[PDB]
This record gives sequence, C-alpha cells and structure tokens, in this order.
Amino acid sequence: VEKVFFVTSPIYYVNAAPHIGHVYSTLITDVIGRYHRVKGERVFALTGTDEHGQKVAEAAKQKQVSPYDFTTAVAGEFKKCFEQMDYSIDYFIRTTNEQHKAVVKELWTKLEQKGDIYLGRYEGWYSISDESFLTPQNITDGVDKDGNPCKVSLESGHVVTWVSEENYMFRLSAFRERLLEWYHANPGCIVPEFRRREVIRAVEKGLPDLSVSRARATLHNWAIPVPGNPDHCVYVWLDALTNYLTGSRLRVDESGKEVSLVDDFNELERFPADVHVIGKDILKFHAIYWPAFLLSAGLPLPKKIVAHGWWTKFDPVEKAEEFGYDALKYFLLRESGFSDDGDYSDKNMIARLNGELADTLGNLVMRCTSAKINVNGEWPSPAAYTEEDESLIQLIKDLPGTADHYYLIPDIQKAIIAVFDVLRAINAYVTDMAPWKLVKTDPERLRTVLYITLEGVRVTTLLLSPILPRKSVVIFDMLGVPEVHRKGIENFEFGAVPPGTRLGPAVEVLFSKRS
Ligand code: MET
Repeated sequence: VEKVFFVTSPIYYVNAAPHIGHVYSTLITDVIGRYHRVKGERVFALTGTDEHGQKVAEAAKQKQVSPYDFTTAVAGEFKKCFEQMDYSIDYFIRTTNEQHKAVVKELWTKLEQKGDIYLGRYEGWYSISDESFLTPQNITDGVDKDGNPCKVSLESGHVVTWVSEENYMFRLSAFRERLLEWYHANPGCIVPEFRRREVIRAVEKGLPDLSVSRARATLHNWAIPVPGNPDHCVYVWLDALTNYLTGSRLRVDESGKEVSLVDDFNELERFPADVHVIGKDILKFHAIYWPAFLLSAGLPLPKKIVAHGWWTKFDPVEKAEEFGYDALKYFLLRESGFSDDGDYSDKNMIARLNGELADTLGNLVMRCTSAKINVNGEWPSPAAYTEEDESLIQLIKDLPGTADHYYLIPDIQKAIIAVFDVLRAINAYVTDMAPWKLVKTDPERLRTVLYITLEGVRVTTLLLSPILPRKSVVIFDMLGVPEVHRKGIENFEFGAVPPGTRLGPAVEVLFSKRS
C-alpha cells in the first residue's frame, strides 16, 4: 500500500506541567516523522493531551479550579512547550474534543454490538496515578506523600486502593490466542525485542477480562458517558487509546485547527499507525488492550510499537536556551537507547557537544568551506580516484541504506552512530590528505579531496537533518546545496550535487565549544 506514514506520541496526562519525559517521547515521534518526510513520503505526526479521569480531576480539586479550566490551561502549557521545542507535529489532539468523544462512542458501540462488552464487577487493586488495574502479585508494602503504612504498585511505586464496582467489562480473555498469533506472525511489531518477549510471556500466562467503565461518582463526573447508560463513564484508557483513531479521521487546516471528522478512516489513508512511540510504562495498554479492541471492532492493527527506556509520567527549554535546541535533541537521542542507563550530566552534554558536534561535524564543515582550502568557493570537479579515495566513497554510498534500516526499526541512536562513524572516517581522510598543503603542491589532487569531503558532509548532513533540523539548513546553506537536493531518496545517492555549484556566503560558528 501507498499510504500516509502515520506516527504518534502518547497523549500526556494533564495533572502536571510538561517535563522532559513528554518532551522526549514527542521528540522521537517528531524525528521519525521528519525522517519519512526527508525520504519524500506523506506524513501525519500526532501528539496531544489526555484530560479525563480520576487523576486529572483530583489534580484540579487540589488546585481549587474546575476540571475544564485546569485541563484547558495545562493543555496550553503543553502546546507552548512543543512550539518552543521546534517540533513539526501535524496535529495536537485533546480528549475533551467533541469529535474525539464521538469516535469513542462509535467504537464503544461497535464493541458492544460484537458481544465483546458485558456488565460485570471488578473487585481488585487499582493505581489512580497509572489509571491501571493491578492483580495482587503486582503490589507490595510502602508509604504515601505523608508516610503512613499503605500498599503500592510494583510497576510504579504509586499508591494503590481497593475498588469494588459494578463495571462494564471487555472480554479481553477471548483475545489471547489471536494476540499471540499477531505477535508471532509479525516479530518486529514490538520494539525492542526484549519488550516484545515481555509482552508475549504475559499474554501466555493468561488474560483477565478488562474493566472498561467506572461509576460516574468515582471519576468526579470528569469522563465520557457510556452510550445508553449515563450512570457509567468510559475508562480513561479506552478513551485515551482511541485518540489514535480519532486523529486518523480529522481533516486539519494550514494552521492546525481540526475542521471535519470523516466517517471512514480509509478516506485519509492514515490508520493504522505505522509507529506508536511510547514509554516503557504504558506497554501493556498499547500491545495487549489496544490490539484487542481493534480485533474486536474489525479494525487494522498498528505495524510497530516502539517503547523507549524512559518513563512517560531538568527543564528542557532552559537547557536548550543554554546549549542550543538541535544540540539538546542530538544529546537526548544519542545518549540513550532502549535502557535507562545513560548519563545526562552537564559534563557529558558538554563532552558530546564539543567532541562530536563541534570537533567532528562542525570542524569538518568549516574545513571544506574555508577560503584557505576551498579557494574558488565552489564544488570542484574531481580528478581520478585513489584506492583510499574509493574506500571513503564506499562508506558514503553505504551510509544511506544502513541509516535507513536503523530509522525504520526504529533505533535512532544507531542511525546517529552510523552517520558519525562516516564523519569520523571523513575527518581521518582529511587529516591524511592534508588538503591545506595541497593548495600549493598539487591543485589537481585537492579537487578530488575537496569534492569527496563536501559530498560526504552533504550526505551525512541529509541523514542527520531529522536530528538537527535547524543546523542542517545552516550547513546546506554554507555548502550552497540547492533546496531541491535537501530531500528525496534521489539525493541520498553519491554525486547528486554537481561540480560548479557555488558555496553560500560567509559571515560565524556552527556549534561553539564550552568550558
Ligand atoms: C494512549 S497514550 C496515554 C498515555 C497516558 N495518558 C500517560 O500519560 O501515560
């Protein structure tokens, strides 16, 4: 199928202000989106806020404001944050939106008509902070915000409470075999692989039915009513997960306001998601519940769920103002793969800013554009190639395919490492050929050295443009790369910018080192 590449972040609870967690998740969503745009594909990237439920209403009660005022305010803080971080998200969704609620009711009704929702009881533990049902084996002893003796979640260490309610139940138990078929048939559907193994183990152990409504009193009436039963409200997670479906059905104008909700998801060619970006703490909701609902409704399943090492639930805008926006994005994407084992100190931030961005990339951009070395201020025409020239060229030609596979996994840290390996190689080659000497001794040779250098800088910069969107534009301007050559798989190929291309005007640092 030729469809719109549909990439999502989770929608974030509005009990608290935006923070690094949310910023991180949306950054990954943004980068994936950007990579596919650079590739030349149609892209719809989605982010947003999760505004209903017990947790949000209780956060609004603490602040002595109405849930409507509170959620609207906090949503605005998330919107301002994501504008400031310089993302390129196509739409920001809110679960308070009327069109979203329509879709929730449609979906609810569909599940009901298939006999997959019945009236039942849930008697068990529940974390209000995670909005998660827990069995007794996922709880242990602990303390609260004061220090009294209570029970807590093994998942998250938040306080749990016993709940005994008549609830609408979804027949999740009936989807165990079909979920297991899905996991085995599509062995890259959950990334990384060890989290895929976690999910499969859990589903193999057995699946209880899932409570999908709560009594309206318990939610402080801050929730979507169940169709044809106003004493019950729809479970915040069914309401939340459905944002992806809603998003896939909203037509959106040139300034990002929703204007129309289509009946059939196929009209916009977005659903199902190609990638759901999530934190590790919401894996079960996305890999177990969400597909079970979709199977029940006869809707298509997402292709990939990528679960990163961070939790979903250190001020980024402050650090971006201190070290640069692109540099901060580079650091977060480079420093952490799929575990929490990463060093986010100012020491390490500066180490990578100076080491990799300034000395490796920045230096190299200045070398191939400086008037000392590139005297004609143009892309020269190469002479014949030595075997050492060819070895570097081979690396540059192989890089797009290698990075493409990493971005598609998706493993953004590995994509960056691949590019920088080539950058290190190019630097080694330059040091070796010493082109500063060649301006005097051997002009014919310098043409070849300089051309290869420029073209390596271009190709690496193209593949880095989803990570450093602003700086990539600065680099391409210095190199004098025409706009048409700054995207499209065509321009991943070696030799795309012809010799004779004039460099851009000089002024002037790309990344400046710090103490
Ligand atoms: C369907 S994604 C919902 C994520 C949840 N609101 C959270 O903050 O973790």
